[PDB]
Amino acid sequence: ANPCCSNPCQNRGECMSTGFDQYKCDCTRTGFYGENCTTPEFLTRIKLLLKPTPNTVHYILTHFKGVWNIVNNIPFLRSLIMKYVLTSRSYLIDSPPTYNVHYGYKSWEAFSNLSYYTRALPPVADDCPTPMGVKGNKELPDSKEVLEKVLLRREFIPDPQGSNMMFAFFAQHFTHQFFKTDHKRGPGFTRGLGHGVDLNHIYGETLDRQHKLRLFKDGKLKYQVIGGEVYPPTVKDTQVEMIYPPHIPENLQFAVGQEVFGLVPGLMMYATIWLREHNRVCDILKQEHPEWGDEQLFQTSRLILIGETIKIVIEDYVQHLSGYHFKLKFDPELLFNQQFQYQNRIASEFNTLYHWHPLLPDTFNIEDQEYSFKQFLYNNSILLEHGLTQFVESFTRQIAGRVAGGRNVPIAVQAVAKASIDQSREMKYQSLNEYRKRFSLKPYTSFEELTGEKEMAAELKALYSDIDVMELYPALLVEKPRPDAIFGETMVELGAPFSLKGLMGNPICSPQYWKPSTFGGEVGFKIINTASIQSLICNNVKGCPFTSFNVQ
Amino acid sequence: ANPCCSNPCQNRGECMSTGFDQYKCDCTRTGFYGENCTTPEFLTRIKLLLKPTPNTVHYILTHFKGVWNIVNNIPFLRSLIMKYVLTSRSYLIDSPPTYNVHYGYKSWEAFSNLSYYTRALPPVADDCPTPMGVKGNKELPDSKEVLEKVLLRREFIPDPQGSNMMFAFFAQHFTHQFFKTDHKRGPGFTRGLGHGVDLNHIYGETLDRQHKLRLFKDGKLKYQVIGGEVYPPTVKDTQVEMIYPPHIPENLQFAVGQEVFGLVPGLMMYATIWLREHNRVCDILKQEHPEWGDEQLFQTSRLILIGETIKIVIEDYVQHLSGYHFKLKFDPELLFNQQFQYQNRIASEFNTLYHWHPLLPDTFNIEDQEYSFKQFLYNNSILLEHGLTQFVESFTRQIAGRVAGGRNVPIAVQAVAKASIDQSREMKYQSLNEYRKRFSLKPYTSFEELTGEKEMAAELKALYSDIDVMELYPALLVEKPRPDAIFGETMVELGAPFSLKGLMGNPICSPQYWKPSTFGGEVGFKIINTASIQSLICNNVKGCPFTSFNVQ
Ligand code: HEM
Ligand code: HEM
Ligand SMILES: *[C@@H]1O[C@H](CO)[C@@H](O[C@@H]2O[C@H](CO)[C@@H](O)[C@H](O)[C@H]2NC(C)=O)[C@H](O)[C@H]1NC(C)=O
Ligand SMILES: *[C@@H]1O[C@H](CO)[C@@H](O[C@@H]2O[C@H](CO)[C@@H](O)[C@H](O)[C@H]2NC(C)=O)[C@H](O)[C@H]1NC(C)=O
Ligand SMILES: Cc1cnc(NC(=O)C2=C(O)c3ccccc3S(=O)(=O)N2C)s1
Ligand SMILES: Cc1cnc(NC(=O)C2=C(O)c3ccccc3S(=O)(=O)N2C)s1
Ligand SMILES: CCCCCCCCO[C@@H]1O[C@H](CO)[C@@H](O)[C@H](O)[C@H]1O
Ligand SMILES: *[C@@H]1O[C@H](CO)[C@@H](O)[C@H](O)[C@H]1NC(C)=O
Ligand SMILES: *[C@@H]1O[C@H](CO)[C@@H](O)[C@H](O)[C@H]1NC(C)=O
Ligand SMILES: *[C@@H]1O[C@H](CO)[C@@H](O)[C@H](O)[C@H]1NC(C)=O
Ligand SMILES: *[C@@H]1O[C@H](CO)[C@@H](O)[C@H](O)[C@H]1NC(C)=O
Repeated sequence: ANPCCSNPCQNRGECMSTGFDQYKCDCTRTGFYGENCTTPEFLTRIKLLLKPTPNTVHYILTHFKGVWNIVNNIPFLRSLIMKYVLTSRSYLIDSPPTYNVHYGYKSWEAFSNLSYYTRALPPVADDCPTPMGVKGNKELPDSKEVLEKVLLRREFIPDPQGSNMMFAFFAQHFTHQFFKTDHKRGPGFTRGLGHGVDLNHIYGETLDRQHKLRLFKDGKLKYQVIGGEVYPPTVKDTQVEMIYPPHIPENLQFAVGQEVFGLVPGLMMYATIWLREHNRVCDILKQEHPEWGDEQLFQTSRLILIGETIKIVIEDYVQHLSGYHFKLKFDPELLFNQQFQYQNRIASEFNTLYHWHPLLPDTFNIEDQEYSFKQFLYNNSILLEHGLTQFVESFTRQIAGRVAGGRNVPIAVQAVAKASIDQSREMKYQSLNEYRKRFSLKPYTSFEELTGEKEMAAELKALYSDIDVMELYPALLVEKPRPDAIFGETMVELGAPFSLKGLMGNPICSPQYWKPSTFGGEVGFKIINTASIQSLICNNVKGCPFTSFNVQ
Repeated sequence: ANPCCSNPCQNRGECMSTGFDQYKCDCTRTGFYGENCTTPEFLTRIKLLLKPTPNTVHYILTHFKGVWNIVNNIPFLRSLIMKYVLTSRSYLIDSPPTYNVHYGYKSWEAFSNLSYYTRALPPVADDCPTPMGVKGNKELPDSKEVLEKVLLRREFIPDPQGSNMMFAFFAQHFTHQFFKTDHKRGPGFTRGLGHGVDLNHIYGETLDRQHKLRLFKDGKLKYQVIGGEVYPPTVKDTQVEMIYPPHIPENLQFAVGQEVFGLVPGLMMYATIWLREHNRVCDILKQEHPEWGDEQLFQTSRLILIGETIKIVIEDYVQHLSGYHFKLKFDPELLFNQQFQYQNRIASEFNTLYHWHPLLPDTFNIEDQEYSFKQFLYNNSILLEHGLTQFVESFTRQIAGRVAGGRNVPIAVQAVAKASIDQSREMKYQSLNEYRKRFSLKPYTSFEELTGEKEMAAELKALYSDIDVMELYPALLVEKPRPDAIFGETMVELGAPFSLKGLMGNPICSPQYWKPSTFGGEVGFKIINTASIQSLICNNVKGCPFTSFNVQ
């Protein structure tokens, strides 16, 4: 019924109904005009001939390594390239945010209600003839059928970029501070009201939780010493709610910021490392400021760890997955003379694309042992048995799975991969091609072009009929990877701008925050600016074991 | 004890303790260096020798009528000048925000907790020897004494600028959407989580309250007809909580967005006008979009009214209190190529300086009647008796009281003016001169330079002894006003930046919002852009009576 169901507005034009069977396209500031904002202005014609494709740019960043090695060693040259890539990755995100699962038009409710994930593309209206709007059939192909045919893992396909379990678990741990779906409400709702990197997965979402986690001495978090090693406190000791199955003994119910971090020992490992990191910084700050109270030590350390997190995420985590020869740089100063909004809102699509479950192995290898999922899940005994050092050493050695390329979702979490598909439909996601146009990519003209092969393509062809009906979530997982890369084109081009706004949009990056006195002075500022995944592990894990996000 | 108690760091440098009896100034990006950030850098002396004083600028804006009349009728020039005021007023407010009542240093608690008012200056530390830091006596002079001797009104002092009661009530009605102190928590806490122009004073702070106030047909608000006139609904009809003395009959308990608006017929006047305006826009929108449902009609109307509000606030309200001959202009497009943060946090000091109770007359004059405060307060019968048209005609004629210049606070609200003193101290506000310095104003060298006279001046001298202990709030009401103006220098120079952030920081002013489709097309857009206090009253008040913020 709705005349905007076909999404006729192109180039980010906005559709608005003007009657029961007529629409209008607001082409304001798009660089295009006409009934569907398709005919381009003069200056835009120039842009479209001067800008290279993402793949073109990806090739350059992944080749000419000898050249990039020269760039990386000339500070001013490195800063200027980083400056460019920063601002080029910026025009794509609505900030302040716009739509959400309940609002396909901008509303104050959509802007003001922090309980919703935001939305890169508005939902397909409820009164549309087909799930993707007008194209395709009345009902979408069976999620089970999609899942079993092109997503499930036959045999393990290792990531060619060599991502390890330190990478996979860091990904899960890091992202789960802002991907926290409130299932009571629905899939388009979040419990992470910070909408970014606030480290609530360490400190708790609410004040009441943070206080129960706090020692209230020297600014530290409560902790216990098992054997001679520092571990999170228990639920029994702190009364902070954690999600554990009932058969788990009270002495193994470790209590941390995020309620769900008992699920995986790989999560608990990072929670443990970061807990030690917080208290280590507390000692450093106390030594610098013997006049400080508990509250200021706690607050300042938190700001520093927020800083370390952003640093490590950009210069180690994203550095690895990007595969770029260019050496990325965390430096808020690069934005101080640029137009940029120091705020962020977590997009539902960011959450959806970040379901990187194929990363997981069939078994978890920690020294001698090979644990299955059922042995691993909710088992913190394993962390105690092997200790932090063995965990880091083992995780650094174990290869993770490829995400794109299709058929790599471990069977153990098949219900999750299915849920991602159904909840995407439930939230009325537009099609894959709709999202590609929205992030300035050319739409796939066939299923074979998407996969880069033939068997999965034909398998999808018979399910979806039309390529413009292909769904976003299954696509990125089945998408033809870049050469020897973990991710395909759509994954990177969607995830990058979302991620940037997450890290860079943090208030500590704003000019009035990014100064030494914010962070207790020069030594605290130095902690943020010299942080790395290796230093994080080296300062808090006994023996200073080597680590990286890739297999050596 | 705290070595930063004396506020040693100048030019917006940040003080930090480096021990028990030592400190350090963070001069980052201040344009100054040295121990106390006082010796200017080279480029800084230029700026200092090239910028005029606020008084110099105010002079030029309030004189040369003839020249401004030419500028006003050259859209190019007018727009160019507006852009320049817009930016010259936007380097003063910390955005994202920083300090609050509980945090004299930056912390994640102060940033993320939306229940606090933010603070333009950090609070004086608790362990400081004196309320102002180190200057003055152990205890501040009796607030009752300061109240009586320099604040309370002897006889009514009219505003030379000719501000009327339409202005006074508009100031009270408008600002009370973002000045909503949660007295359960303390004076440093707000109930206005939107922290700006969200029109919650019409639609309610929460969803539950909003839905109770809605008619759920044609996007409209609930209302009743008394006589032949449209009034807000009642408490029995909507079940929304209102504040009313127990003797108020049920049929007079009017339910509006702000729970306190039933205490003043003046407030109830604007609540009624704005309620009518919303429903009016619903009629227009439904006509344009017969295919739209109740929800979209309501949300779009709300966005349009927010826009109308900002438009009227800038070009009528602020236009009048400014006294500028230059025609101010509401145009978000003027910021699009500038650096500007589309966000806002309501400062405690903005709240304090906006206590304009001297505006209130001794009696409220509606036609033949002259009501006292007792007769006026919580008396909605007065509104029903006379009607809206007469309210408008009368309040347009009645002069408001001068705010600066001392001794003009009506006795009926002496407890209010005193509370502003007590609560300022309770919130550990820094001194007047500190705030002047903070906002690039030269410190007053004597109590007589502050007041411009001698009797109040000496009166304050015997109370505060040193002018560097003069408190912010009483100073604003006792300050030497600009020539025949309602306000003094300090009032305007603190008020402007805060007010700007509040208005222009609204999300509807962001590039992605400021377009026709956001407001239902060119027609809804046109309602914002042609809005005025006169058209607001003309469209919604029977007989379309003349109105302005100035006595004719
Ligand atoms: C042993 C390892 C893992 C297990 C058992 C697991 C299992 C699950 C389950 C059951 C859910 C749905 C829970 C719910 O919605 O309440 C989920 C969601 C999710 N998973 Fe995993 N997962 C694992 C590893 C990972 C990894 C390595 C990533 C890397 C990015 C990841 C990304 C996500 C994301 C982004 C969500 C959505 C979370 C939300 O919105 O609340 N997971 N996972
Ligand atoms: C008949 C007229 C008025 C009366 C009886 C009145 C009375 C009061 C009272 C009793 C309070 C304290 C409320 C509380 O502590 O809970 C207050 C606060 C305040 N007043 Fe007024 N006032 C009037 C007019 C005005 C006007 C014309 C302005 C112009 C700006 C104004 C500005 C304010 C502000 C900004 C607050 C702080 C509000 C908050 O934080 O909740 N008032 N007034
Ligand atoms: C915003 O800050 C306020 C002030 O601390 C927080 O309020 C307190 O909450 C704790 C329990 O969590 C109570 O014990 C205190 O009495 C509260 N303070 C009061 C009543 O002034 C509030 O929790 C913060 N808001 C959020 C959302 O964290
Ligand atoms: C954000 O929007 C959600 C969705 O409407 C609101 O949740 C509804 O709130 C009402 C109360 O007014 C409840 O009756 C419903 O059960 C809620 N629905 C869902 C799906 O949760 C929520 O109240 C809004 N948040 C704010 C702060 O206004
Ligand atoms: C699946 C993902 C693909 N890409 C990701 N993120 C980036 O590509 C990305 C960042 O996250 C980012 C962070 C800080 C500054 C700049 C960048 S980036 O240029 O957007 N880029 C590498 S996540
Ligand atoms: C007591 C007050 C004194 N001044 C006030 N506000 C202004 O002076 C002011 C605005 O509020 C504002 C609004 C929108 C755009 C620009 C301006 S302003 O230049 O900061 N100015 C007149 S409030
Ligand atoms: C209007 C109510 C006046 C408050 C009563 C206390 C007055 C004490 O104050 C005195 O009042 C006189 C009156 O103008 C002034 O001449 C004095 O300077 C002042 O000190
Ligand atoms: C605009 O889109 C409609 C609907 O998809 C299509 O039928 C029409 O041909 C397009 N018109 C123009 C001028 O591009
Ligand atoms: C949990 O892990 C421990 C590791 O010591 C293992 O012995 C045990 O079998 C596991 N429990 C389950 C239920 O798999
Ligand atoms: C800096 O300020 C302190 C505190 O007011 C003062 O004692 C000191 O003399 C100042 N130092 C300089 C170099 O101005
Ligand atoms: C209420 O207002 C009426 C006029 O409508 C007035 O006569 C009466 O005195 C007022 N009530 C009080 C308690 O002052």
